[PDB]
Amino acid sequence: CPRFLKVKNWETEVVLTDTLHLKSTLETGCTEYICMGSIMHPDVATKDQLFPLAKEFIDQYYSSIKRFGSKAHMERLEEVNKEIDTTSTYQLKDTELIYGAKHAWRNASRCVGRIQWSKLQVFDARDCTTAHGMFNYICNHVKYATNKGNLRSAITIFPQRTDGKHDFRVWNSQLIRYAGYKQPDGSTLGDPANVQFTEICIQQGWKPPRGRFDVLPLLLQANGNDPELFQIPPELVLEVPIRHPKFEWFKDLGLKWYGLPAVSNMLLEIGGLEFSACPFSGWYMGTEIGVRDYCDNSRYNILEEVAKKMNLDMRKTSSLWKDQALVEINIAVLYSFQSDKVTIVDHHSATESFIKHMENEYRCRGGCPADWVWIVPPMSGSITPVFHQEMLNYRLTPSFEYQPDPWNTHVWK
Amino acid sequence: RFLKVKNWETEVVLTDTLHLKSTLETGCTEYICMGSIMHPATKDQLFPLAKEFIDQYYSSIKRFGSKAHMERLEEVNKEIDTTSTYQLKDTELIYGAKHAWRNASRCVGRIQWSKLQVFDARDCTTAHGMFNYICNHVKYATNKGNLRSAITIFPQRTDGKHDFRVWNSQLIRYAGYKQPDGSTLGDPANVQFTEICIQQGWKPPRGRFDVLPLLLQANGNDPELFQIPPELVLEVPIRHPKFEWFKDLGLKWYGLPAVSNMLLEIGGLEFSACPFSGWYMGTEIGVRDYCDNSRYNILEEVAKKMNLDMRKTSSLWKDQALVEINIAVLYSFQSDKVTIVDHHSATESFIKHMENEYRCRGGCPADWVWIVPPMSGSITPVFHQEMLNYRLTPSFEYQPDPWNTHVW
Ligand code: HEM
Ligand code: HEM
Ligand SMILES: Cc1cc(N)nc(CCc2cc(F)cc(CC[C@@H]3C[C@H](F)CN3C)c2)c1
Ligand SMILES: Cc1cc(N)nc(CCc2cc(F)cc(CC[C@@H]3C[C@H](F)CN3C)c2)c1
Ligand SMILES: C[C@H](O)[C@H](O)[C@H]1CNc2nc(N)[nH]c(=O)c2N1
Ligand SMILES: C[C@H](O)[C@H](O)[C@H]1CNc2nc(N)[nH]c(=O)c2N1
Ligand SMILES: [Zn+2]
Repeated sequence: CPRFLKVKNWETEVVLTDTLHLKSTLETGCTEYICMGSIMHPDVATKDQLFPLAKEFIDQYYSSIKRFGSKAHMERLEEVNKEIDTTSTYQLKDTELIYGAKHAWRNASRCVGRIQWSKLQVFDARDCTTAHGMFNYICNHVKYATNKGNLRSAITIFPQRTDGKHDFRVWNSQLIRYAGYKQPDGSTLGDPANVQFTEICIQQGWKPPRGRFDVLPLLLQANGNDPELFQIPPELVLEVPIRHPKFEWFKDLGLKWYGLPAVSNMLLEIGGLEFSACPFSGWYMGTEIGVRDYCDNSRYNILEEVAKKMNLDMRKTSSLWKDQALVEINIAVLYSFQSDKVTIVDHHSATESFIKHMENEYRCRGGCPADWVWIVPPMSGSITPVFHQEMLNYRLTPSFEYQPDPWNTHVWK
Repeated sequence: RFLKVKNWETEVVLTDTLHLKSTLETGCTEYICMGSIMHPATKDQLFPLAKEFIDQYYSSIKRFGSKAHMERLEEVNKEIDTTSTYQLKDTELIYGAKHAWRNASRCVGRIQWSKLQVFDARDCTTAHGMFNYICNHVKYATNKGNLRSAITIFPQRTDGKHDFRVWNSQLIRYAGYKQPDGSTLGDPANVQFTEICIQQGWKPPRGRFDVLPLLLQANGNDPELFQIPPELVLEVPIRHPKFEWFKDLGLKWYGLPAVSNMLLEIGGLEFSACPFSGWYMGTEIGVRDYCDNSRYNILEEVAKKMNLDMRKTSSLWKDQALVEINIAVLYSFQSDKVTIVDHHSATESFIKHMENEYRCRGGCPADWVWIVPPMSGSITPVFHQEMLNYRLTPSFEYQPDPWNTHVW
């Protein structure tokens, strides 16, 4: 690879220079002949594989604290090396854990919210042993991050992987999600994205309310044991009823959403260590709710019912009735969250912040990995400043990664 | 190896085998993806490129290995020997031009690819000749509003010193003027080209919708100015089906989108002047050609006349105004019987095209970054469509602006 890569902004003509890509680690999926940039997703590590991965991370940490090559740096290297030799693994210090988690976010090429990356509250849950203890940690996480509507980003980090047979997992994809119920007639009640997980919960003993907005229980696996169900205390689940500043009939749709987006199915890799349970949360960009959660056809799919109440012509697509209704839905979502003093960011503000963040990273870090396909919002893309911004995508470590769904791999006891 | 693409809305999986037939670079590597970067001969190089193209042409007409195929290969071989180049047959020229469109990974309009009218202008020698061919193209493609895809192919590059170039980026564009008080009258994308026309003797009317002259370079000579006869330039006044004040904005656009600055590569030959045209997707006018900050930038006025609260972005006043502008554009073209497609219909057609291509061809190279419309992305079917991007030839390529290379 060449040592400098240039990215241009075609709206502003600003040209930036990336050198950070020289530190990229794993693969993108692309090759010289094919680009897989729109592909969504393109038995543990041995002693020999772990040594270089740990040294690389330790070097990076000590370089970040301006202590590279110091006595403490060399001692930490040797202590890690000894520990890998005699135990086939090692343990991160709390400082390294915190640094690692913040940098996995800083490195998340698909995240538009990264201007916030250094303000992450990291909860160390590596002393957890049981699913009840996981539940306690997750409740405290949710209560802290929710903060009565003044949301704070947070991550809770459960014990790392050992042999792969003792994994901690949150079986939920997000901590807070609504159930979906497949009906005998083919229709779906609630959130259609969640039918499979909902059926699993019912098999594990969940008694479903069978409603439109039923918060799913947590399904929590500790130390490789079978997962266990826990109901989140409903007073910890902050929710926002959706109304519209102009359309009085919009409240009659009976819509609401929860305030806290919290991803719980990803894997945090730090120094070759694998944290298979690391729920993290921030706050919503409006379009995540208003465009996707409500208007995706395979989701709540309310565009038609909003358009009908707006009395648009729905017989020609060229009336753009869908686009009109989509904007009004996203107006209502932002207005409902702001009126209830629950933190939310519109896509204009978020993308402008991300451009400012990206420019600072280029100037201070030598680059900023970004996945344009994900960074550009799902509505009004070209009137946001990221649409015109060329981006380089590459994988830095520490990182968040996808992992298989645990019901596909779990060996039931 | 076979590759799969999933649509996450329908869960349809397609299997791509066609990418195995690509040879040019994408710009990405195993470690860096450049999927959102806009821009990432001799005898000895030519014959393999010619052989490959002849091979795929005689394979496309089910006469691979025929006597006609062998003789064509020998004919081309001898011709590169004695002249350092060769000439395409008419049938080959048409095949290569349709397939360059078919292979254009950034084009959502490719369902039409095999209905392309190909105008052979390889006998052209002067800018007056180019002007004639271009007027005939414009008149044919416009067709009184029933727009027809077309491409006009001028002589191929020879020694790089005698290139044919259309200096305009599009055949029909409005001028942009650097206003002394700071801003820009007309179209701000074309300010530089507008000044080169004035520098070449063009008398600007200095309006908001002044059609630029053609600036045409034949055989490497200095380019020459021509005015497209105005009866050939179909325009649409933009009005709105419900907002009666919208027509008072004074806006109009031309009906014919016609790219004139790209290079057509066929069998190793380079056609540096190959203007091609189709019809508009409405967002091309109404999102980009009006609302880009570096373009006409009329969102504020529309939102103003709509009495929208513009004090904070979270009112989404920009998004509301954007939709109404695009409603008006579609309404206007349709009301004037000028061919236009909305981004919902266009992306539907492209998904159908993709399925067609995977079944008959083994894949379809597609550039998600460019295929997804610049507004309402995820309520179109292409947003949820995984795509593989790879470079097949014949192809359209970018080239440098002539005013950076030409010696006067
Ligand atoms: C603080 C406010 C935040 C905002 C506004 C935000 C915004 C977003 C958005 C809009 C996406 C794309 C969502 C989608 O379409 O699925 C995303 C993805 C992502 N975010 Fe952030 N995020 C925030 C916080 C965080 C935090 C705290 C972390 C981790 C420490 C994080 C890590 C990620 C990752 C890994 C992805 C990729 C998700 C995937 O590939 O499925 N984000 N973010
Ligand atoms: C017939 C109706 C057509 C429609 C609706 C259409 C639509 C589009 C759109 C929306 C783009 C995005 C480009 C941009 O945003 O600037 C595009 C790109 C492109 N189109 Fe099509 N197109 C059509 C016809 C054609 C024809 C006839 C050709 C060639 C024979 C062609 C070749 C291309 C190429 C090469 C690009 C890539 C341009 C670039 O890389 O800058 N298109 N098309
Ligand atoms: C920490 C964080 C903050 C934030 N703001 N976002 C995320 C992204 C992950 C995510 C979490 C979530 F709780 C809901 C969605 C949106 C729902 C779905 C997911 C699918 F991609 C289509 N919809 C957009 C996406 C993470
Ligand atoms: C043959 C053809 C048909 C069609 N429908 N489209 C194209 C795409 C190229 C293009 C040509 C054109 F004559 C006007 C635009 C307006 C778009 C503008 C250009 C600028 F880069 C920012 N906008 C996106 C774009 C080609
Ligand atoms: C940075 C990015 O590559 C650039 O803005 C691209 C993005 N996608 C696009 N898509 C289309 N259809 N047209 C464009 O001009 C662009 N510009
Ligand atoms: C096929 C395509 O990769 C897929 O629809 C992606 C596109 N971009 C996205 N961008 C975001 N932010 N979130 C998504 O879920 C997706 N989905
Ligand atoms: Zn790529």
